[PDB]
This record gives sequence, C-alpha cells and structure tokens, in this order.
Amino acid sequence: MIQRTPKIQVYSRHPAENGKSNFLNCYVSGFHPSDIEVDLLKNGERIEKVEHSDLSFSKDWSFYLLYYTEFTPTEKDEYACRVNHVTLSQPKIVKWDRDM
Amino acid sequence: KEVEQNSGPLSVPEGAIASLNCTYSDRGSQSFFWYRQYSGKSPELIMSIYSNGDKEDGRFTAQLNKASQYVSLLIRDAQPSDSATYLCAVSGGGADGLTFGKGTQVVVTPNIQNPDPAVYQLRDSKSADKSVCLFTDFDSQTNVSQSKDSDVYITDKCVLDMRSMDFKSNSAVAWSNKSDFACANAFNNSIIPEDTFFPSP
Amino acid sequence: GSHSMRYFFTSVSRPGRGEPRFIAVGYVDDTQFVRFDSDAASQRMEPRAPWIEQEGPEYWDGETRKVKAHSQTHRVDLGTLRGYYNQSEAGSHTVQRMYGCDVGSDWRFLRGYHQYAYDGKDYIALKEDLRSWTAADMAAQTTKHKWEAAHVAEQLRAYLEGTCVEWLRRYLENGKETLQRTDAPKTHMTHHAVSDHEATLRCWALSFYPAEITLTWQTELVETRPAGDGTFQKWAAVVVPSGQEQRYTCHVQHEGLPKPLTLRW
Amino acid sequence: KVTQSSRYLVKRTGEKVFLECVQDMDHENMFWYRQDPGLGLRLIYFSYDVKMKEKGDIPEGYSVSREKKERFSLILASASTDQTSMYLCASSFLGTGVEQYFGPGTRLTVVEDLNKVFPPEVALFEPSEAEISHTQKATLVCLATGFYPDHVELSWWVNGKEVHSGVCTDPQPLKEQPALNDSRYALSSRLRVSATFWQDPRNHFRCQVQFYGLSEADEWTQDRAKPVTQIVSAEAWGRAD
Amino acid sequence: ALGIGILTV
Repeated sequence: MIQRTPKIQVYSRHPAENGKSNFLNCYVSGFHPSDIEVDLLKNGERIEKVEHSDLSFSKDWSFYLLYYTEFTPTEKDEYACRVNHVTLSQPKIVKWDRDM
Repeated sequence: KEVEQNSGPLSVPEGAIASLNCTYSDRGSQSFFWYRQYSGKSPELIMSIYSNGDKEDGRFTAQLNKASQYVSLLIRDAQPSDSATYLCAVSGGGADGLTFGKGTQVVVTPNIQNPDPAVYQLRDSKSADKSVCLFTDFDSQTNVSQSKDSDVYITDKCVLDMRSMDFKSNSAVAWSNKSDFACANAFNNSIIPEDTFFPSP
Repeated sequence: GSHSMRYFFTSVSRPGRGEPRFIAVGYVDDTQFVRFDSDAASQRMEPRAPWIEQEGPEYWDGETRKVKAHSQTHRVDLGTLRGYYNQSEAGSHTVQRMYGCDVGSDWRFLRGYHQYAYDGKDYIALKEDLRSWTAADMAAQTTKHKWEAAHVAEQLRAYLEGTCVEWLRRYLENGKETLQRTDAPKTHMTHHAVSDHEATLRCWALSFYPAEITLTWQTELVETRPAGDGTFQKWAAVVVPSGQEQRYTCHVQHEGLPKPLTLRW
Repeated sequence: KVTQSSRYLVKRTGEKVFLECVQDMDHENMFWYRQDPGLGLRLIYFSYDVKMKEKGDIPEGYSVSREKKERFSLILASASTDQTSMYLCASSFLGTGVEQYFGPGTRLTVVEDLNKVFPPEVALFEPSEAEISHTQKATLVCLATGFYPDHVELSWWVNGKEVHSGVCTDPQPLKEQPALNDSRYALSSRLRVSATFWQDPRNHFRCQVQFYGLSEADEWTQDRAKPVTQIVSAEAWGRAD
Repeated sequence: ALGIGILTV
C-alpha cells in the first residue's frame, strides 16, 4: 500500500487551429488508487459533457485514463484540466498549451 | 451439448493397453478430467489435461485434441487393480459445474497360463446338509451367463490373486434351493470347455 | 512485427456500498477490443474494436461467463487479502491482475506472463518459464502454496502458450485491415524563445500506430499519449543556445517508417 | 479432504432425511449429486458461496442449506422410493477450469415399510476333496443371503486376522427376485489357500459380514429380532485328515 | 479469448 500522484497532459486530438472544432484531451496516468476526479474547464468553468476511456493500468500497476471533450479553440479562450486525488491536498489545475 | 464416451464393459488383457475415449460438444472448453471410480466408491481424480498433446503420469497417458473435440486416456500395463469405471469430465464454465460422461467400465482380465476348468461341490461347514457349486480355474476368454432359471443363482466371474504363490484364477459360484439341482447341469447355458473337470464317486 | 494480447482486471472494494467494482479490459497490441465493468447496464462483456464484433452469440456468452467468474474471484480475494494483512472492512482496497501472450513477425510464441497486485504492490507473479512463482512477502507465500497444490501454473501455461496464441492469431486475421495496418508518424518541429539567449526545439510525432516510438536528439520526453482516435502522440524537446539550431537534429524510429526520419529546423 | 455425515442409510417413505457434507479444503463451491445405474451423476444442487444456492439438473424432492463455507446440507423433504441412490458431495475452489473432489458417497435406500429390513444369514462352504487332490489348493466359499438393504461389507479372517490375498468378493450384491423392488439380496465371496494350510486343523477361518440396518431406537413391532446394524459371521476349522 | 487457472488467492 503506497499512493502515487497523477501525471497530467492537456492537449487536442488534432493540431490546434482557431475556429475549427477539435477534441480537448486530459490524460491522467501514473496514479494509485484509481479513485480520481478529473474535470475539463473553459474560462474557469466545468464543461458539462466529458467522456473517459475504461480504467486501465501500466506494467508498474499505476492507472491511466483519457478524458476528452469536443471544443473549438480560439485565440483567447482559456482551457484547463482540474484533477482531484487523495494524494493532492488541493485541486491540480493544468492549463492547455497548444505549443505542447 | 453433452459429453460422450465409448461403451462398457471394455475388456482388456493384463499387460495390454486400455483405450478410453471421450468427445465433447462445446468447442470453447478448456479443462478436461479423468475420474476413476471403483465399485461403490466415490470418483477419484486421476488425470487433468489442458493443452493440445500428450501428458504422462506413471502408467497413465492422456491426450487432448481440440480441433476434434476429442479426449483420450491410455492405461499402459493393464494390471488387476485397474478395473473400475473411468469418467470423462469437462469444465462447464458455469459456476464450476462439470459435464460428466456416462462412464466406461474396464475389466482387466488375468493371463491364465495353465488353465484347468472345473466344477466342484462344496458343503456347508455347519451341519446343514447345504451345498454350493464352484466353477473355477478356466481361462479368461470363457464367459459365465446369468441363470436361465428363476430359483437358481449364479455369480459373475471374479478374479482372485494368491500372492504368497504367483497364482491367479477366475471362478463363479452357483447355488439353488430346489433339491432337484446338481453341479452336472449347473453350468450348461455357458461357454464351457468339454474337458472341464466333474469329479465322480 | 510483434503482437500482444493482454487482459487487465481491477477490483476495488468500497465499504458500505456493495459488491465492489470490477473493471476488465482486453487489448490486442495497442487497441482495446473488449470491456467489462460490473457497475454497468449490460452485465455483459462488450466489444470495443470493430473486428471482434464478428464473433457469434456463443462467444459473447462464453466471455461473459468467464469474466464474471473473474470478478467473483477478485471479490473473494479482497477480504482474503484483508485476513492475511489484518485489515478491517472499513478501508478501500484494490486487487489487480494482468495476463497475456507475445508473438513475433512469423506469429510464433514469444513470452507469456501473468501478474497479480494488492493495493498497487507486487503480490505474486508467474516466472517467465511459466512453471514457477515469485512471491513478494509471506502472505503471497500462502497463495503460492495454494496455487501449487492446485497446479495453477500448469493451467496458465497451457493457456499462455495455447489458447492465447491461437485466439490472437484469429483476431489478427479477422481484423487484418485494422490490426495489421501501421500508421506512420506525421512529423514536424516547433521553435520557441525563452529569456535569452536560449531557444526550445520541439520534435513532434503525431497520429502514429502502434504506440512503440523512439525520439532521439544529438531534454524532455513526455509519455506517449493517446489522441483518442486510435493513434498516439509524443514529443521530445531540447533547450539549446540561441542561434545554434542547425547543430541539432531529431531522429524518429517507428514501425511504420521504411527508414528513420531525421529533422532539421 | 471431504466427509459426508453417514455412509449407509435405511429410511421409510415420507421420513425426511438429512445428508451432510463437510469440506476442510477452503473450497468455495459445493455440489450434491445422485449416481444411478445407467444414468451417471446427476447434479441436484450447487453453491458458489455462502447462503447461495441454485437448482441443478434435478432439484425435485430436495432442498439444500449452506450457512457455512465448509458445510452443505442436503435435505430430502419427503422420502420417496425413487430417492434410493448413491449420494455424492463434491467441492472445489472458485475460478476458471477448476477440478472437483468427491466425498465418500452415502448409500440411501427408501422402503414402503421398515419390516422389509432383514439381516443376512451367513454360511460358509468347505473345499472339495476333488480340488485338493487335483490342484493342491483349497477354496472356501462364503454365502450371505436374505439381507435388505444391499448394505454389506464382507471380510475374511484367518486365525483372528483379516486377509486379502486369495480373496475376492462379488462386486454386485445379487437380487434374489430381480422382479420385486423390495426383494432380499444375496452375496458370495471366495478365499483360496494352499491345501496344506487348509488341511491343518489349527487354522481358523471366519466369513464376516457387517450389515447396516435399523438404529437401536426405531419403532419395531413384530415377532423377530430388531433388524439392527450388526455383524454376522460364519466359521470353519481346518480338516484334520 | 479468456482463460483457465484463475483461482482465488
């Protein structure tokens, strides 16, 4: 019994192009237990309809999950991923970066 | 979807190979079992098989062929101790039920090298003038058939092994409660050698 | 090239709610083909790849029945593991177990494995021979004697070397158009300044399949991540002395590239 | 391994009957079968965990109880004569492709009335002059007759010690009137010795028959010995020619 | 296809 904090990547399925609908991705992996909350944000606010893949795990037993929501990136709209887990003491917010 | 095996009794000379076979209807099946059950005893697990091919354990050889839904058990030296019913079993996948075969009986018969067939009269050790008739010492190919009459009792042939010696012999016992029954005509209605011994005066 | 079939099971107790959660997922290479989640409407094993959908009703009962067996097992397991570890029913625990088989280009047998965890930690594993077990501590050593008594390794070896390889082959065949495809990495580079004088080069590998990829510079390497459509993304990146961009190059090795790509800027 | 609470049983029609089965192999699954000549095993009930039960191939007449992991009760709710059979308990670990192990079986027989229960008479028959002279060997035959139910165990005792070499008892206890469902049964056995051994008057031979009948407490009213579980022997001494 | 040899710990 040891706990691991999740790694988080925030990205888009297809290259970011302002005005074209795309999918927004938050990929969380490397954590234990499997009980995790992941929310996707737009200008600070939770997006209603987010889907996620089925729980799976790595050779080192740590879980991963993909969370995705359709979104249209513009030049100014802030998107982020909000993760809560028993290893964190406060919600972990990672901003989308197109350059990454 | 049943399991099916060849029909008993299969008859096997001591030293020879007993061939037990088994087919199953479900191609998805994955575990296969052989149970030995002696007379009025519970089945005993004697062999499990899981991959295509042959598996050996002492005098037992099992083979599994999945393509054909076909399971085999060979018993290599057929010894006397080896007579029993052999059951085929497959994993039923459902809460661990097994589907069982109906059973194949195996009678491993001895090599009677120097036979000497005989019927003998044997008398009650107690005063009772009562009498029993013993057919013994015949070769394993002879067969003794159930009594054609209603008040005359005849038993199955039974193998006894005299181990202080190196001797084995078949016998069967016959008796009737009618005082018009004798051992001359006790064992007609059977394969009986002409040379079989009937003692006189 | 090579191929995997792999199942993963996860069971998680949840005190004061009900029989625990059990997730079963099955992969062929980098593609999920099946699913089972104890908490779901179906209560069936469900397809998640197109090609597997061609197995008839008897395959889906079969797999449903086996997958349920596995959940029921892992229920009993949480709780047995508690007994062994003197823990109460008030804590949430996990039990995890993956298994599967590898094959090469010819599709012959390569390696087999079967591995089990309790609360994220190694508990008991098959050895590579398939005949012997590594046990992590003294409770796992109870299990081992249990599984020796029961000839579990004999069973697993017949599966790993047998059914496992034969079912993978069949999958590989009924799904050649999706499982034997190979999507080569769409490749590009970006450049970004930072407080001087240094710049970040960023080497991109995008929408490739399978997920095995290798990105090499003459240093950050994010983990290969899914794009969500069945393909994979990864990047690698160096901070390099401003103005010296031609000294550096990025080499992308991948199963879909007839020859290693090499990138300039 | 596995134990069942009883080995032979004789019960009147309508009597409710308890068969118990106990496993100490940490097994989670438990199964009750019948076995009958020509049919093979038929599953009556099984249980994959505690307080659970599912009807098997033939659940009519039967109820089961599984309050404990090591204990799986079979109850015959009102005994009929078609419930006469061999009853086998079985168990196994939960999982995929696991194997079951059987208990020793219980042999249960159901009669219309208990007055059909009879102990064996035992008699044993001495070797022939003929056989002695012909082959230097002597065969003792033993005969157990008129017993009901077919619930016996024959064993040979030579000079106060049980023997096995040169023995063979009939595997099938035999029906005296194969027609009746309630007819009495008979059984033979043979013990073969060298002639010298038989011709020695110091040697003692016993044909022992363990009969399993009524308990020492059942309702019995009639003019004959309560047909209780008992041993009946016959004897013969070596003939001193 | 799934397999055998899954047994309780």
